Amino acid sequence: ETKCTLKSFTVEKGIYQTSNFRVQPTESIVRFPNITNLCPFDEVFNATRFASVYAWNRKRISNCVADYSVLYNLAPFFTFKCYGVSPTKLNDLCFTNVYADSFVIRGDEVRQIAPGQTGNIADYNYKLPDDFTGCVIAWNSNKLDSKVSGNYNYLYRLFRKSNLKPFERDISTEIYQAGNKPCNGVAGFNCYFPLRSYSFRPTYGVGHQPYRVVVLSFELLHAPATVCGPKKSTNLVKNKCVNFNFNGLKGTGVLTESNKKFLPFQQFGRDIADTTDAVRDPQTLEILDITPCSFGGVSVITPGTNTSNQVAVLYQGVNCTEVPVAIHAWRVYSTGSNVFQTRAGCLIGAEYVNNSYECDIPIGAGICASYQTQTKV
Amino acid sequence: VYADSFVIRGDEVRQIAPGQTGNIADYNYKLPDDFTGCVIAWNSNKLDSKVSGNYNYLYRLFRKSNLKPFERDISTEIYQAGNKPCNGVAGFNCYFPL
Amino acid sequence: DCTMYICGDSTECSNLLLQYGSFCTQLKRALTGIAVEQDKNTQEVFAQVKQIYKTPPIKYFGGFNFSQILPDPSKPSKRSFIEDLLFNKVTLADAGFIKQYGDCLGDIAARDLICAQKFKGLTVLPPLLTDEMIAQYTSALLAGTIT
Amino acid sequence: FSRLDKVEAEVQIDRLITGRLQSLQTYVTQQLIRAAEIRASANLAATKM
Amino acid sequence: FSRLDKVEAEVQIDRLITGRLQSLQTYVTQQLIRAAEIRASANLAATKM
Amino acid sequence: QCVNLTTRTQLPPAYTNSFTRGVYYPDKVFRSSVLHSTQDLFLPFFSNVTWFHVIKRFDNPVLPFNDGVYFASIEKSNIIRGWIFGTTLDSKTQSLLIVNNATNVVIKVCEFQFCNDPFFDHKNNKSWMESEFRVYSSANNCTFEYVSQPFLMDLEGKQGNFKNLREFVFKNIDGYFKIYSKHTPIIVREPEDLPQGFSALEPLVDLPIGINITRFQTLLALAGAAAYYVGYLQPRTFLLKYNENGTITDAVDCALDPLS
Amino acid sequence: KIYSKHTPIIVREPEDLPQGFSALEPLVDLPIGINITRFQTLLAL
Ligand SMILES: *[C@@H]1O[C@H](CO)[C@@H](O[C@@H]2O[C@H](CO)[C@@H](O[C@H]3O[C@H](CO)[C@@H](O)[C@H](O)[C@@H]3O)[C@H](O)[C@H]2NC(C)=O)[C@H](O)[C@H]1NC(C)=O
Ligand SMILES: *[C@@H]1O[C@H](CO)[C@@H](O[C@@H]2O[C@H](CO)[C@@H](O[C@H]3O[C@H](CO)[C@@H](O)[C@H](O)[C@@H]3O)[C@H](O)[C@H]2NC(C)=O)[C@H](O)[C@H]1NC(C)=O
Ligand SMILES: *[C@@H]1O[C@H](CO)[C@@H](O[C@@H]2O[C@H](CO)[C@@H](O[C@H]3O[C@H](CO)[C@@H](O)[C@H](O)[C@@H]3O)[C@H](O)[C@H]2NC(C)=O)[C@H](O)[C@H]1NC(C)=O
Ligand SMILES: *[C@@H]1O[C@H](CO)[C@@H](O[C@@H]2O[C@H](CO)[C@@H](O)[C@H](O)[C@H]2NC(C)=O)[C@H](O)[C@H]1NC(C)=O
Ligand SMILES: *[C@@H]1O[C@H](CO)[C@@H](O[C@@H]2O[C@H](CO)[C@@H](O)[C@H](O)[C@H]2NC(C)=O)[C@H](O)[C@H]1NC(C)=O
Ligand SMILES: *[C@@H]1O[C@H](CO)[C@@H](O[C@@H]2O[C@H](CO)[C@@H](O)[C@H](O)[C@H]2NC(C)=O)[C@H](O)[C@H]1NC(C)=O
Ligand SMILES: *[C@@H]1O[C@H](CO)[C@@H](O[C@@H]2O[C@H](CO)[C@@H](O)[C@H](O)[C@H]2NC(C)=O)[C@H](O)[C@H]1NC(C)=O
Ligand SMILES: *[C@@H]1O[C@H](CO)[C@@H](O)[C@H](O)[C@H]1NC(C)=O
Ligand SMILES: *[C@@H]1O[C@H](CO)[C@@H](O)[C@H](O)[C@H]1NC(C)=O
Ligand SMILES: *[C@@H]1O[C@H](CO)[C@@H](O)[C@H](O)[C@H]1NC(C)=O
Ligand SMILES: *[C@@H]1O[C@H](CO)[C@@H](O)[C@H](O)[C@H]1NC(C)=O
Ligand SMILES: *[C@@H]1O[C@H](CO)[C@@H](O)[C@H](O)[C@H]1NC(C)=O
Ligand SMILES: *[C@@H]1O[C@H](CO)[C@@H](O)[C@H](O)[C@H]1NC(C)=O
Repeated sequence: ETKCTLKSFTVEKGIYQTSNFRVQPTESIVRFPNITNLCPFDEVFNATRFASVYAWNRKRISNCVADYSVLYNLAPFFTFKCYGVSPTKLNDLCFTNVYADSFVIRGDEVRQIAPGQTGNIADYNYKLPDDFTGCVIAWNSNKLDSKVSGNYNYLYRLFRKSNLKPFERDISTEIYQAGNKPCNGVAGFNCYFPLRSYSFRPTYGVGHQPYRVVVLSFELLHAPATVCGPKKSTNLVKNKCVNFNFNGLKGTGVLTESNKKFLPFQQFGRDIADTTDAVRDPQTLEILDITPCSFGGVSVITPGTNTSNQVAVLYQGVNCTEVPVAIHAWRVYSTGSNVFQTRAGCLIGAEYVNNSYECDIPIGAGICASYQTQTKV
Repeated sequence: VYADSFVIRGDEVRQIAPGQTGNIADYNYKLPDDFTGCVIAWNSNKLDSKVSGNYNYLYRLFRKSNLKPFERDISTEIYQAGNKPCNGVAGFNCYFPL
Repeated sequence: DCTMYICGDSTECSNLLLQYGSFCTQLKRALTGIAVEQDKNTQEVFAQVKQIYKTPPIKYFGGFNFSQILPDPSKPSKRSFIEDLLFNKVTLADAGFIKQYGDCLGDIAARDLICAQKFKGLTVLPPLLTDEMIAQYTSALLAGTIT
Repeated sequence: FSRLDKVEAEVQIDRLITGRLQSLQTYVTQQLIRAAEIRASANLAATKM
Repeated sequence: FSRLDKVEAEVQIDRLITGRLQSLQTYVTQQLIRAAEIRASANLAATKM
Repeated sequence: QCVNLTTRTQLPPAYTNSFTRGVYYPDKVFRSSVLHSTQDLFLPFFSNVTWFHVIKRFDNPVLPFNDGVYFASIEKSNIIRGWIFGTTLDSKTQSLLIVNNATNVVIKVCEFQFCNDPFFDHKNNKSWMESEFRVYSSANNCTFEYVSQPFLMDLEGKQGNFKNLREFVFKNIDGYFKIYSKHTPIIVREPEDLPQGFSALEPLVDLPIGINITRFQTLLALAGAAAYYVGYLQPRTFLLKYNENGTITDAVDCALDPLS
Repeated sequence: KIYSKHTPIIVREPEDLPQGFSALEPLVDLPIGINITRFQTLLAL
């Protein structure tokens, strides 16, 4: 290391400072407040009755933590689908607003829900915008809602003078005209009530049995976020060096219990040097010190390389009991036996003796080192 | 001078720039941070689309991990998004990846 | 440690700093050149006598009372009464001595500037000659002239 | 590194490398001019000794 | 210059112009400090003569 | 309910010197036995705060909210009910209500067609208990909503006529609304107003309201004898001392005088 | 990436790897584009 630092093969007699000793983090640790209130999936998906696709419902998810995966991993198998976003990103993301739209259809207009689409359910009652971000979640409700009489109370709109706007839902039960002559009263030639029931019974086939449907239609990332995803956490170590995150404060260090007391609202603490040196645990509230993982300038003592390759090491400002905790799992000076505590730091690889000579290599604090014939073969 | 070639959905041409992220960038084709070179992209619908749908052009939907720059993965193994081990061709949230 | 000062605890920042390179070494050498000079200064001022003189046990000098400037055996450090006055007057920052992690972790680290500066890669080093060794040379000079 | 890619980050970090390296080089320069003064005093102290 | 265009190459050159000019300012400062220390020795040598 | 009463007594509003008050903990951070400088919005020391006071006298005027505000009252019997903040206070645009009845708090960002003269009758609860609601007549879009257990805890054990002082700082910044506050038991003065001496304000609550705000108003019970003061924050450098326990124990308004 | 060297040597008996120094020259760079986590050697009988 001295030869590398001086960029020469031959090092003259002296003490040379080199790369600083620094113990490395054993692992990573992450801490986040153990999840607060969760968002209302048991209302959106585990309702007693859903709206019809003309009657399609709108609900706001706000001031809560989203948990997309546990909703999918509840006891029923339900058929999740997507149109235009990374589904596995969402747990790892925040939203300006989270809006759910909820309805019932048969198994064949399930494609008409997507943006850019056309056909009766795309055109007259349920349009998504042609820049939509999100995914579509449905299941065959044939185990629960399907009735052998016909459950006919689930209707759909099938006519509209115009194609309705994205998120315009039309509730106007106005008689619709397919003839050029005007439709006065409730009925006439080519005059129509613009909706019709679905005949759902447990016998209706694939494409024709009942499906409960939800769309998630969120706005995201650009403006202050009302809902985020679930934020993961590990157990809470102590006295070992680690890579740490608390609440998105990112550092590296040794966690320790502090007897310093924060006020109720302070989350991190900074030293006189204006950088963090303490934090409160967000799951369990306690005040933890952070110490940057231990270190100390390494200076190498050598006679002239023209005379020997034996060297000694000073760990500047280190107490000799600490440096063996830097076990590498270069490190041969760890074995010890020849170790000495100077006021300048811990010295290893040289023997301390009572024969007080003139100085030769200056270690500091009244200590000098020399290469000599130690014989008071 | 190694010349790379493939086809993609035109909206995702943004992802082929170096240091990007997204589906094709993380799960099948990545240029390194230190990339030196040039990208050229062009619509080829006149020579690659068919009105029946030309489903012979394909992409990857899932992967264990984000690949290394200029790695190439032609595995056809099923992606187990389900928790339990998922032997053979299919199961609850077990995906054919292409 | 130029690296821990510039780059707090980051291998990636340590990769970036390596494109500058020889600047860090040039600063480290320049501070080392100063650190060596402090010892030369102290040697040139105090180490002028190659022998460590002592006064005889019977302190008499024609009525002149050097007992206030000579060493006192009752103190652990051999400083004079006037030296041990002067040592109260200057409030030194980090007199070289060890910090042992019984101290620079916990209570004292909540308010000690020296324990703060250490963590930012800035380090004070001890002089080669201790204040007990500078007392010895200063005694040798004083005992020489009064005899 | 938290909010930026490799190519924007290695530009923002070039400011933090530069500004800290200027701050250290300033400190070393003033230390050298202070060392020259302390030395002038030590040479006077040895001359008076 | 064998690799970039004038409207974006000049940012790469501008960093280097800065860093090289900074390294000369370091050298000339370090020479002015050593030269003051050699003078301090020349005026001492002139006093001993 | 809403009825704008004719009984209004117009008078020139008084002023008081703000001695040393209106310092709040500027950030979510611990520091101890240190002197920390900040640039932030603070109430300038020794400013003319405006002084308001009720008796059969009554005064609920609307005030500007330019850059952010300090409010404090010296009181008995919880005569202040809360505040209204917004730009029009008439459903033409949003407004924020923060108020506390006999039984809970509510904090609500709904279009609220404000009454010409809001109040709540109680008269020390001499003849009746909470029943009135003279604050709004309509409520259009109630975008944000929050309810909680009743706030403003009294001093324990009591002492004769012995008031309590409640300090509040209010600010809108980067889409978030910031409340900081402090309660103190205070030995009552008789001619004098706003007690000399120092203490800091802790951050109470933080809320993502995002609205334009331009003016605010103080909701008061309906005799009583409440008095309060209002001041404006300004951008100013400040020096805060933190003690070894980590409390802001003393402060200097950096621009007050050449010594400061 | 493959780098390699040839060196002809006298057969010292009980010990291993002739103590001494050479560098290896760059042989080839190859666009193999694939993960390697395990390798094997091919022998003759
Ligand atoms: C040289 O100068 C010395 C300083 O004046 C002087 O020592 C001083 O002598 C007096 C008298 O002995 C001491 O007075 C104290 O004596 C004892 C000390 O325990 C007390 O019980 C008494 O109450 C009284 O306070 C001074 O304390 C002492 N000062 C010091 C610094 O030792 C020497 O005597 C002088 N030398 C000669 C030869 O006279
Ligand atoms: C005065 O004190 C009242 C409580 O003592 C407090 O009433 C609470 O007000 C909220 C918001 O208006 C009500 O919210 C619930 O109202 C119905 C319940 O069917 C639903 O439509 C809502 O979704 C919501 O669940 C609370 O019900 C009500 N508290 C209780 C215990 O009933 C007043 O708001 C207080 N007034 C002021 C001005 O502070
Ligand atoms: C910093 O924070 C501490 C907690 O708020 C505070 O400590 C408390 O101080 C009082 C007054 O000294 C102590 O009161 C008791 O003192 C002794 C015991 O040491 C008894 O004989 C007395 O009769 C009395 O009960 C508290 O016990 C003490 N609390 C603790 C936990 O130590 C400090 O005073 C605060 N610092 C400042 C400057 O106020
Ligand atoms: C995290 O969850 C745990 C329990 O799930 C909460 O810790 C409990 O706190 C209460 C009140 O102090 C104790 O009585 C329990 O013994 C604790 N339980 C455990 C498991 O330790 C904790 O409150 C939650 N986090 C937050 C921020 O509230
Ligand atoms: C090096 O570290 C050890 C461990 O902290 C110190 O040993 C302690 O010293 C004190 C004071 O003499 C004793 O009360 C303790 O009982 C000792 N503990 C142990 C485990 O030995 C030692 O003093 C330190 N030396 C220096 C110079 O820092
Ligand atoms: C309270 O009095 C004010 C002022 O007289 C009323 O405000 C006016 O009300 C009339 C009648 O509704 C309107 O035609 C005017 O345009 C209003 N002018 C202003 C400036 O507001 C207010 O309506 C009265 N409100 C109540 C509840 O009595
Ligand atoms: C909040 O309420 C306001 C007032 O009722 C709504 O403003 C009207 O909204 C309807 C329906 O979109 C429009 O037809 C009107 O032209 C709007 N009038 C005005 C003056 O704005 C507003 O849309 C509502 N917003 C939300 C998010 O609920
Ligand atoms: C749906 O809600 C009911 C209670 O209303 C509960 O018994 C049931 O377990 C819930 N189902 C799911 C899948 O959460
Ligand atoms: C190094 O030491 C050898 C003897 O071991 C001596 O012959 C040689 O001259 C020395 N080299 C230098 C550069 O002094
Ligand atoms: C130094 O001498 C003392 C006796 O004065 C003895 O106790 C000690 O062990 C000696 N140390 C060494 C290393 O010889
Ligand atoms: C404070 O108010 C009084 C009027 O009541 C006025 O004379 C005085 O100059 C004012 N001072 C400031 C700084 O506003
Ligand atoms: C109010 O806010 C809107 C958008 O937030 C902005 O367009 C408008 O200029 C603001 N007006 C005032 C008076 O703040
Ligand atoms: C190589 O395969 C191993 C074993 O599954 C895996 O851990 C590693 O991430 C893979 N690396 C690349 C670049 O494919």
